[PDB]
Amino acid sequence: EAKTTLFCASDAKAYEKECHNVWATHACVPTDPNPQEVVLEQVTENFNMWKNDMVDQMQEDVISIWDQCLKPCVKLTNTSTLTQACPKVTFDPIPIHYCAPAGYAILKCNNKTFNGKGPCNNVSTVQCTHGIKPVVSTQLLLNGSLAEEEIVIRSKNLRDNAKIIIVQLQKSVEIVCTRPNNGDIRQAYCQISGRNWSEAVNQVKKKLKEHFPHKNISFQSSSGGDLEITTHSFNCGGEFFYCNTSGLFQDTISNATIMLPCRIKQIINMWQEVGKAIYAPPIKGQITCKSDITGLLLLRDGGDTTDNTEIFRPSGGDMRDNWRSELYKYKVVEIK
Ligand SMILES: *[C@@H]1O[C@H](CO)[C@@H](O[C@@H]2O[C@H](CO)[C@@H](O[C@@H]3O[C@H](CO[C@H]4O[C@H](CO)[C@@H](O)[C@H](O)[C@@H]4O)[C@@H](O)[C@H](O[C@H]4O[C@H](CO)[C@@H](O)[C@H](O)[C@@H]4O)[C@@H]3O)[C@H](O)[C@H]2NC(C)=O)[C@H](O)[C@H]1NC(C)=O
Ligand SMILES: *[C@@H]1O[C@H](CO)[C@@H](O)[C@H](O)[C@H]1NC(C)=O
Ligand SMILES: *[C@@H]1O[C@H](CO)[C@@H](O)[C@H](O)[C@H]1NC(C)=O
Ligand SMILES: *[C@@H]1O[C@H](CO)[C@@H](O)[C@H](O)[C@H]1NC(C)=O
Ligand SMILES: *[C@@H]1O[C@H](CO)[C@@H](O)[C@H](O)[C@H]1NC(C)=O
Ligand SMILES: *[C@@H]1O[C@H](CO)[C@@H](O)[C@H](O)[C@H]1NC(C)=O
Repeated sequence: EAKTTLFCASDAKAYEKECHNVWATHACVPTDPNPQEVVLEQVTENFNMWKNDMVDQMQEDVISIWDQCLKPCVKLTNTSTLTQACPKVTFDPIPIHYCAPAGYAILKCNNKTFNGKGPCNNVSTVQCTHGIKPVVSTQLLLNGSLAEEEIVIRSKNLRDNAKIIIVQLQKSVEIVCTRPNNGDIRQAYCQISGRNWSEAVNQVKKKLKEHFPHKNISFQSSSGGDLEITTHSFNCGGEFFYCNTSGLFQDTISNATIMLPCRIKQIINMWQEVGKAIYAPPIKGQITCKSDITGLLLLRDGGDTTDNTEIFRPSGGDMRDNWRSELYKYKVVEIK
């Protein structure tokens, strides 16, 4: 159980102008062409997704990616003002693998319902993690991995309402967000199957109810905070989308097609550090991301629930939680 400096590996192509590729060609080595996995027999190891230095390293790398790929024109902090060249770039996240250096291995939990904190009974050793897209978002976790058997609820302590709940879905729900070619260059929309979304919500609700027996599970919109957190926010092709999810986080959801209104914003509250980053107006043309919703970030309301209802609202903002949603099954160990 030691802290070491992981290295990254990817399939980035040197000819590719896409920024994640450009960053990874310099920062990472090539993906392991022949990866070996060794099942450890009759072995139990403790994992803690909430105290895992792998998360802090990924955070540093995504910050480094965004420093190259999403350079704001103006960056404001309470101690600083920066004005700089801010060219548009080609942006589409690629998978990144995190790898143990010599004298260290990465243990991988293979229990398919492991909650991320406690003993794992089916462990194997790997050199590198599977490829993980560094997708930055709030509310909905996009383009990540699915739970194999059932929905998994992950929290440092479910009884602490202040702690984020990471939900991992078993079945993904598609979301297509589009700023059409064109009147209002900042208006966009997402389309999602209400049938599929509603089924996901119902399954997540049933899993939550197992931890709050005799309580009715309600989903509601965020109580307040920055727009990054009160909307589903993500970057699509270099543009910052803010998508209203009032249609999603409700107790009555239609089985028809749901349309979410979105805005593209130039002024964003940064996740990397406290401050504002100001970007140039959106590129021309159709901007579209079709993504798989593979998880949720939820916060449960605190206080006496007079109604016998537990209320859950979408949340996010600390992108370490995004990385935890993928790194929960891994831990770095010193071989000897
Ligand atoms: C979640 O994950 C999904 C994928 O799993 C992401 O969706 C992908 O988004 C990328 C880019 O945003 C898509 O790739 C782009 O596709 C464009 C069209 O591709 C079709 O048409 C071309 C041309 O005929 C075919 O060759 C191709 O096979 C497809 O049939 C391309 O035009 C793009 O390439 C262009 O720009 C690049 C920039 O580097 C240039 O190098 C190229 O020369 C070219 O000009 C690009 O390849 C991809 O298709 C999407 N996948 C799916 C399944 O939709 C989501 O964006 C992601 N969500 C988030 C939030 O990150
Ligand atoms: C800037 O903000 C941080 C916390 O966000 C605070 O600790 C620091 O004192 C602030 N500095 C100034 C000059 O306001
Ligand atoms: C995986 O570990 C969890 C947590 O103890 C346990 O409930 C479950 O039975 C385990 N699954 C298997 C297949 O051993
Ligand atoms: C729901 O998901 C299934 C597969 O996951 C897909 O075939 C179907 O088209 C989706 N429903 C809608 C309305 O898009
Ligand atoms: C989302 O849209 C609903 C209905 O138009 C509105 O009441 C709510 O204030 C919006 N939320 C955000 C964060 O835009
Ligand atoms: C969708 O919901 C309506 C009622 O709101 C119902 O009549 C219809 O059968 C449902 N469709 C499916 C495929 O479940």
